[PDB]
Amino acid sequence: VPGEMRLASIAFNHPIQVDQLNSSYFKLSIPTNFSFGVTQEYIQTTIQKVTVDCKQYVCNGFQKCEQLLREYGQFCSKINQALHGANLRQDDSVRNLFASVKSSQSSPIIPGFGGDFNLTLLEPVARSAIEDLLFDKVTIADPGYMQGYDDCMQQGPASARDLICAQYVAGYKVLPPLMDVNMEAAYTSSLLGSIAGVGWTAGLSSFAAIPFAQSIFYRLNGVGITQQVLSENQKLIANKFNQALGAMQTGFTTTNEAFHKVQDAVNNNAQALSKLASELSNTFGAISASIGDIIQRLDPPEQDAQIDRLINGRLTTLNAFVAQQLVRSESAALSAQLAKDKVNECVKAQSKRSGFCGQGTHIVSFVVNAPNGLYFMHVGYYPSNHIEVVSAYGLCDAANPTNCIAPVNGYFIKTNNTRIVDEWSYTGSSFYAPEPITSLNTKYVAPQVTYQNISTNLPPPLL
Amino acid sequence: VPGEMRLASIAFNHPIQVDQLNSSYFKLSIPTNFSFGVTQEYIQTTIQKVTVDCKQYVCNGFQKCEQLLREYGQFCSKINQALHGANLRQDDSVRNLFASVKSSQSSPIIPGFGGDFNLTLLEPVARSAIEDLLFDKVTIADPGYMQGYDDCMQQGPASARDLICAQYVAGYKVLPPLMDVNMEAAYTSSLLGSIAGVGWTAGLSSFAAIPFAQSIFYRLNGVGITQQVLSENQKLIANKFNQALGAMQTGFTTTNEAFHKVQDAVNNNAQALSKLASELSNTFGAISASIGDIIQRLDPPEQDAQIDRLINGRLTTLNAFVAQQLVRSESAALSAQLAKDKVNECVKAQSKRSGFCGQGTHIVSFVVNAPNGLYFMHVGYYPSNHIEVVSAYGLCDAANPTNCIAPVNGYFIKTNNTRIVDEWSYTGSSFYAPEPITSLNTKYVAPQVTYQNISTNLPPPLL
Amino acid sequence: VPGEMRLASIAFNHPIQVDQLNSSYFKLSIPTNFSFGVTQEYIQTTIQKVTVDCKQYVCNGFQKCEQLLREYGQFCSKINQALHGANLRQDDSVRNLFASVKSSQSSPIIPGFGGDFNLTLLEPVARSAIEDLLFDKVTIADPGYMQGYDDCMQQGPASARDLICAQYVAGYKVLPPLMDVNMEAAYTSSLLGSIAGVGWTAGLSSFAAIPFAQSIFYRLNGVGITQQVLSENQKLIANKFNQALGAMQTGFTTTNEAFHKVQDAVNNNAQALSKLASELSNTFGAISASIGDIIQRLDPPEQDAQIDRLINGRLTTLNAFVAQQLVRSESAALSAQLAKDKVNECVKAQSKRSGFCGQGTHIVSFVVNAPNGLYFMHVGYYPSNHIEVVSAYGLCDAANPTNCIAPVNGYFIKTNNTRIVDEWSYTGSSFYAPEPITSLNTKYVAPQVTYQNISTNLPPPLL
Amino acid sequence: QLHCSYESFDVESGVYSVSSFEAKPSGSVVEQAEDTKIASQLGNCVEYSLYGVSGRGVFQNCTAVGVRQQRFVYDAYQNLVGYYSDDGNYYCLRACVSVPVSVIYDKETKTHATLFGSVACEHISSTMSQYSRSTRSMLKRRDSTYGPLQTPVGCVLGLVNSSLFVEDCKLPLGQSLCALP
Ligand SMILES: *[C@@H]1O[C@H](CO)[C@@H](O[C@@H]2O[C@H](CO)[C@@H](O)[C@H](O)[C@H]2NC(C)=O)[C@H](O)[C@H]1NC(C)=O
Ligand SMILES: *[C@@H]1O[C@H](CO)[C@@H](O[C@@H]2O[C@H](CO)[C@@H](O)[C@H](O)[C@H]2NC(C)=O)[C@H](O)[C@H]1NC(C)=O
Ligand SMILES: *[C@@H]1O[C@H](CO)[C@@H](O[C@@H]2O[C@H](CO)[C@@H](O)[C@H](O)[C@H]2NC(C)=O)[C@H](O)[C@H]1NC(C)=O
Ligand SMILES: *[C@@H]1O[C@H](CO)[C@@H](O[C@@H]2O[C@H](CO)[C@@H](O)[C@H](O)[C@H]2NC(C)=O)[C@H](O)[C@H]1NC(C)=O
Ligand SMILES: *[C@@H]1O[C@H](CO)[C@@H](O[C@@H]2O[C@H](CO)[C@@H](O)[C@H](O)[C@H]2NC(C)=O)[C@H](O)[C@H]1NC(C)=O
Ligand SMILES: *[C@@H]1O[C@H](CO)[C@@H](O[C@@H]2O[C@H](CO)[C@@H](O)[C@H](O)[C@H]2NC(C)=O)[C@H](O)[C@H]1NC(C)=O
Ligand SMILES: *[C@@H]1O[C@H](CO)[C@@H](O[C@@H]2O[C@H](CO)[C@@H](O)[C@H](O)[C@H]2NC(C)=O)[C@H](O)[C@H]1NC(C)=O
Ligand SMILES: *[C@@H]1O[C@H](CO)[C@@H](O[C@@H]2O[C@H](CO)[C@@H](O)[C@H](O)[C@H]2NC(C)=O)[C@H](O)[C@H]1NC(C)=O
Ligand SMILES: *[C@@H]1O[C@H](CO)[C@@H](O[C@@H]2O[C@H](CO)[C@@H](O)[C@H](O)[C@H]2NC(C)=O)[C@H](O)[C@H]1NC(C)=O
Ligand SMILES: *[C@@H]1O[C@H](CO)[C@@H](O[C@@H]2O[C@H](CO)[C@@H](O)[C@H](O)[C@H]2NC(C)=O)[C@H](O)[C@H]1NC(C)=O
Ligand SMILES: *[C@@H]1O[C@H](CO)[C@@H](O)[C@H](O)[C@H]1NC(C)=O
Ligand SMILES: *[C@@H]1O[C@H](CO)[C@@H](O)[C@H](O)[C@H]1NC(C)=O
Ligand SMILES: *[C@@H]1O[C@H](CO)[C@@H](O)[C@H](O)[C@H]1NC(C)=O
Ligand SMILES: *[C@@H]1O[C@H](CO)[C@@H](O)[C@H](O)[C@H]1NC(C)=O
Ligand SMILES: *[C@@H]1O[C@H](CO)[C@@H](O)[C@H](O)[C@H]1NC(C)=O
Repeated sequence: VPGEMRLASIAFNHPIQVDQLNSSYFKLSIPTNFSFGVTQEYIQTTIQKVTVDCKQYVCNGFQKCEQLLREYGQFCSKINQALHGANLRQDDSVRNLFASVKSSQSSPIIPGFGGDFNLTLLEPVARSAIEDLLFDKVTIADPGYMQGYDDCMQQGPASARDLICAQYVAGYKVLPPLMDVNMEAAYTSSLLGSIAGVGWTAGLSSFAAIPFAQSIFYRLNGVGITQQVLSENQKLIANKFNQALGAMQTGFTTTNEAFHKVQDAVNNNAQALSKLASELSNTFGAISASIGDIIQRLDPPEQDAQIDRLINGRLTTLNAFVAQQLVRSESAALSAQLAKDKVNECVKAQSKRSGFCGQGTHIVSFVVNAPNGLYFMHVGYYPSNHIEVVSAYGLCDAANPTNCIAPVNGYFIKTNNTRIVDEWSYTGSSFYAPEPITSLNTKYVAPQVTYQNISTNLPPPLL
Repeated sequence: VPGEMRLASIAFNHPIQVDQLNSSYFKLSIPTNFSFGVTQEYIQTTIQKVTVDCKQYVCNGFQKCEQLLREYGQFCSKINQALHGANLRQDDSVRNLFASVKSSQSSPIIPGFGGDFNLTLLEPVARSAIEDLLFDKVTIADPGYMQGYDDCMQQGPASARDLICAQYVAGYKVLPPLMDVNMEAAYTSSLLGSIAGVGWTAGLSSFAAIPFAQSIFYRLNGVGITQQVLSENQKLIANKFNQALGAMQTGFTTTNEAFHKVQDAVNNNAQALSKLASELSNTFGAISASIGDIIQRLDPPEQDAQIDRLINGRLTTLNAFVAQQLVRSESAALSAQLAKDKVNECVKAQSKRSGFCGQGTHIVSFVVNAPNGLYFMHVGYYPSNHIEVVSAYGLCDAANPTNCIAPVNGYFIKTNNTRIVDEWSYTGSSFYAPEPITSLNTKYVAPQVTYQNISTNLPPPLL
Repeated sequence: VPGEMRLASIAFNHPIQVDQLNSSYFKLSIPTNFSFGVTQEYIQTTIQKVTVDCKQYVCNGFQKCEQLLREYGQFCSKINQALHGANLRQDDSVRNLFASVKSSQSSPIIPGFGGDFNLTLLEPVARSAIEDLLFDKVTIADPGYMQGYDDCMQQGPASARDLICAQYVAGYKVLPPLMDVNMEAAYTSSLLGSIAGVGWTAGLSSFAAIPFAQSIFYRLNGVGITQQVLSENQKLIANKFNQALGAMQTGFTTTNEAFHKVQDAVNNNAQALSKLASELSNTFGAISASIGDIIQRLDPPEQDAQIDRLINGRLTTLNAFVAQQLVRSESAALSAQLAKDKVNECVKAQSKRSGFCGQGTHIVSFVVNAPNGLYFMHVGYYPSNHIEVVSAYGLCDAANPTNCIAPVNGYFIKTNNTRIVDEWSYTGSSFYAPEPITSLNTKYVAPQVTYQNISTNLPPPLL
Repeated sequence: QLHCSYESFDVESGVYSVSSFEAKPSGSVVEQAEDTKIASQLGNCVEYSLYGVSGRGVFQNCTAVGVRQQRFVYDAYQNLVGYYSDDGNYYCLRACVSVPVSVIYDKETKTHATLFGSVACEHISSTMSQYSRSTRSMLKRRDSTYGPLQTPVGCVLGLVNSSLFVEDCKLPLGQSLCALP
């Protein structure tokens, strides 16, 4: 068998140290081998909706209780009103969210979408392969509605143990979801067809309708990778992208934090209902947990007193339950607002913000349905194999001090490339690759003391 | 009389389907008939401030309960401290918000503002016509302060039924608002005068001071509508804008969700006070709801026990009340932070973020005072009558492969206009209208395989 | 002695009024004397972690109570589980935050950093001079851990009064922080070395590694101050910046709101523990607060009843305590999410938003550790001495109506400078200073009716 | 009931829960060796007594779970789960089931309709033998002429199958169902 535990220190990973330099030039760290990757998150948008038949919960048709309960009948009226208002708010947060995920227009979805990109998210023309993995990995009890109640009833297996049948004993009712899973699938298929792309200016009006692969190349050029590299590596890029998505088939375990959050959203709903069920057997110092039995065993002067003790504790449990539901309903509404913002930023557009997706710039992201919420996947770009190079703040003509230039979305580096005879070269900011300096890569700027003086050859201006 | 209800399915509005195409050109969907519209929202910023004279609430100065209450005197001390801290936080959230809505500089406000734009938001040089509609549609009780307490008194009408006079029986006090409605009006008039403008870079230093109509045209050119169209349609644009604003006179009904939220902010405050009032008559199994009566009817050994039971339930109600106020105060503070961000994004600038405001890009928005909060109006742009056209990724010179161009904030489309002899034409991204391709509408780009090759005539470069 | 209080009206500071003008030109307000300043804020990220020894808080190992308590043993099991889940969430919010503050690379930190900038934030190669001021000004009790418990013991001073050693009487345990102070210091030193700068596009891959002073000049040119001014005033700029930072040595008083919030984060933690301690002496109508004494004085038929009354109230206090902790834990998690966004926007980049940070555009910000959270400092730019000048929407050649220009990141103003013979001049949008109009400061635009017609001399185009 | 809970003569339109139908008792079943013919009766909702244990519920013939000769099988919440009869057969006990009820109220036309939840229309009839409250006759003013209608959410009364498509009924029944006025 295994031995002793080992005490250990938590490692601190040190950042790569780039030397600070003085003077007119500086050291630059730039990646040479990017790799795609994916991150995931779960954002809850709703609370399961519940109502309670307060009269039935407190007693079960006993007439002595009904007479006694009338003195407290206004408590149940407050309980029902509070739950009803909570359920109305859950319905409104759902409709508000779906009104913004919808696009005015989209591409039709067909097989072979994305060319060389694999794209397993396509509907099985349904839900999706990924949504099916989420619903199958989750341990949630099979839903009611259909057939529902006849799985409570003796016309079924002796092994049913569903809390859902216990709803018809306890007076609970779980309300059906507002949207219907088929419409929910249609709303996220509309988002999938809006991709490719959100570029070309705003994108709230016109719809570009271009191939998915083309929109990816624009997003890669939007993070400072030069176009020359993108044309050379197109098949390589497609393969790395597919490998990043291939890992999604193994990602649905509880070690994946996003998946774990989905599982605990389900657990919280189940626990809230089970608490009410356990309290049906909880005496409050009353002689018995059953009202029919406590009536059967007692003379009426004592009987009424015992029942009132029992009624008051049952009402107190319902009041605590309502307060808990009101808190949870509010947090879900706020969480749904966060989801709405990510659909209108991270899904419908490339994001320049950092801090909001995977930590690798941003490139296209996708969203799928999950229990009680939305599940996001974010493709991202991860740098590796950084090298340090010499770089200059800008370049100027030594014969004419007013002609000066500075790179656009990239840097001027001392050349280390055998193809380029020019002393300086241009590179992308997300990927290292030299290129000749030309007017397409530069802008004219006011002169500055740190700019290098070029004694001879500069192509922009040639003179 | 009316018949049976009808079962129906919820409609799913399908997105316009734009065909996906392969090869070097693509189908483009673009609107041909924009229309202005408005959306609205209410963001609460405060909770009505309340304090409670805990000694007076529990008992009415009868001396037997005063002696008994001293054993519990520390509960009231905790109650007063908790409410006091909640009220201080409400005052700080207000001052923090108003410190950011203020502008260092603004235009004076005069009649005829906006030229042909109607501008019913102008102050009646006061509050505003819109604020008056909002405050009059709301059913809130007339405020205290002046004369206040003398409307409790017999020197007034027999028909008063105000809960505000009941404050002087129950020991409640509603504290006055921190700002004074006149200063609040001055803060939002300053925001109205900061419009025109927000553009021209910065706007965190210099103040453009240009006509409102001019700032609108810059915002319309900021969403990809070409300047040529804007000059042709100036009167048409003014009329559509005015129609969108004219609908605000009919917008104040409970079917308008934003208005409904204003009404329920008022209802929540009224209900919180009414709960304490109803509990004054609530016995806790005590012989009577009145302490003076229960003293009158009892020998002192029993009398003290009955009063103690009554006191404990009254303290419990106050404790629950304080907890409720602390929760509401916190949610209002968070809501006020959201309002602060919208004033510093959606009011003081055009927004590029989509998803926030009305769902139609963004153009100028306005804000007015509302009970316990701010009420926003967002003008937006809604596309209609979309048509599909042929478009190209870019153009190049067939005689010289290094000459390649791509459109700026627009698209190259095959010409369908009899006015233009050129094979290709430029259009805006928010509105369809062809124009000749000129250097103002293009940028030079690196060559790409999908660009069309032009056998003859291109003006940028001519060669 | 002092006299009577004085009633006063709250002042309303009126905005500077810039006159609205019609026609082809307009009045412009622009600052002439900028000054640096700072603001600060405290964002809490955690709740102190606490656990409570069930089979301890209720009774102190008395055997009569142990037998009685077993009937309620499931309450303590629920209490421990709830606290344990709250503590796990606090640990995850911390690890999530630190995973994003880290940079892949940084400059080494050396003395003399920033050239002429003073930068007292540098580590005393440790924590930092500012962090030490925060920890010393705060009144929080000395932590335990090491030695800890041996300061509870008689092997120590008679004057200890720590609530921390009262933990070992009451059964409380305060858990140690997850990260250690040294690793936390290392994470914020990594942020300090990532500055200078987040410009040059991207910055999510390559690392510029340039002097701090150079990155400041790029940020100043990013707010519309022209480069010509920046080179002339470099020493002046450094002095004004240092004065703004020098004020931080006097800013740690309770009149500073951000500092006050740090102090009350500490006070809330201390109060939560003190509440449980005070309840140990609170009888619930039981004959005594001590179980050993109530056993000593009573025959067992009465003794058990008295102890049960005492147990029930003690469990109720623990239940209320747990509910309070769950609420606070949630608000801290949301607050930590806000901190994460500011580190990935306001610290790692210049921000164009306004809103966040001090109200003066944005320039570099810094972050340091504070008890239970992060303390941010934001350097900002404050305009002063505004003057009004004549300005034009644009310029065109009167001899050739198709040649029209408009300023980039600045304005065209009528010249008021004796140095410039040209009728019009260019100025920055954040600072007033005339310059000749040249192609570097302009862009070509479509013609418009409000542009001025120049009869003779324009350099861009010369013709 | 709805009007009394809101203390008003004009309740806002919506879908509202109302108290559920209970169970309906059936004649007793008793076992206690030491009268006929009530030894078994599978079964609906017959009150019972088993060696002094009593309750009301439905019995079903089932498998055999451990342990035999302890006679009474229970769950973790101490609900009786099943029983060993002296005829040598294990039977299981499901207590009884109930029908949740809610109503659709249209304040503008002052009309209403109802929903029985997931119960299914095979257990629904024109009159009830349960019960809940003394009448449902206002529904019957139209529903004396119609069969119950099954829907994906559940069986309903006075709904009519119009097969219309509408964006918002202001009375959704959940799912894609919608209650047009
Ligand atoms: C570029 O980076 C990729 C990372 O995706 C490298 O591929 C991995 O390299 C390591 C090196 O030992 C291997 O262990 C892995 O098996 C490789 N594959 C994967 C899928 O991780 C790649 O080698 C790097 N270099 C080049 C030239 O592409
Ligand atoms: C990528 O596309 C390929 C086909 O081009 C598919 O991979 C196979 O799909 C079938 C259908 O489910 C499976 O039976 C095979 O086991 C798959 N091959 C594997 C896993 O090697 C699938 O559409 C996509 N696969 C991935 C991993 O993205
Ligand atoms: C490139 O040449 C220019 C010539 O103008 C240099 O600019 C001068 O640099 C000195 C260095 O101390 C300054 O004192 C002068 O004020 C600068 N001239 C002007 C007109 O501003 C520039 O430094 C040279 N580049 C390098 C790297 O030496
Ligand atoms: C452009 O759009 C506007 C706005 O929809 C159209 O004007 C209105 O269209 C509605 C459609 O029901 C009519 O009821 C109104 O009478 C129209 N006029 C006004 C002033 O509201 C306009 O017709 C559209 N033009 C085209 C060519 O489609
Ligand atoms: C549009 O502007 C007109 C004036 O140009 C105004 O409409 C009038 O406003 C006055 C003041 O309340 C009323 O007495 C008139 O009855 C209004 N006339 C009409 C035709 O409504 C007002 O500023 C704006 N009106 C609308 C509807 O937007
Ligand atoms: C327009 O001309 C360009 C030349 O720049 C063509 O682009 C080349 O297309 C071939 C086709 O396989 C590629 O192998 C070359 O690599 C492309 N050139 C470059 C520089 O990448 C383009 O195909 C022509 N387009 C049309 C529609 O004829
Ligand atoms: C530029 O602004 C500064 C403020 O940043 C001003 O200098 C201060 O002026 C006040 C006027 O009452 C004096 O009390 C201070 O002693 C000044 N110095 C400071 C704060 O260091 C002044 O308005 C301008 N200074 C110039 C133009 O040199
Ligand atoms: C500017 O920096 C100098 C040192 O670089 C500071 O001078 C001393 O700094 C130490 C530690 O910060 C203090 O203990 C001394 O009291 C300082 N001496 C004096 C005379 O100030 C100086 O404080 C810094 N000034 C500002 C405004 O940042
Ligand atoms: C324009 O230039 C004139 C002179 O260059 C400036 O006039 C000065 O204004 C200050 C402000 O009080 C006076 O103290 C000086 O005496 C004035 N100088 C002269 C020579 O008259 C003027 O401020 C400049 N700017 C504007 C906006 O007019
Ligand atoms: C500068 O000259 C042009 C003429 O080349 C003026 O353009 C006017 O443009 C408007 C379009 O809104 C036409 O309706 C006018 O007829 C044009 N005027 C003339 C005289 O042709 C432009 O307005 C002139 N700038 C100023 C400030 O007057
Ligand atoms: C960096 O450059 C400055 C410029 O004058 C110089 O004073 C300093 O000594 C240099 N630092 C070195 C050489 O370490
Ligand atoms: C689209 O282009 C590809 C690339 O050659 C070609 O194989 C295919 O037949 C084309 N047509 C369609 C309908 O995909
Ligand atoms: C602005 O210009 C128009 C143009 O005719 C003129 O009628 C109007 O009076 C001007 N405004 C003022 C305030 O003079
Ligand atoms: C059910 O009971 C029948 C007699 O009614 C019996 O024959 C059968 O074996 C039982 N089913 C079992 C034990 O699965
Ligand atoms: C209702 O109408 C639809 C229309 O297609 C039909 O398919 C369905 O069978 C009808 N009946 C029910 C019970 O839904």
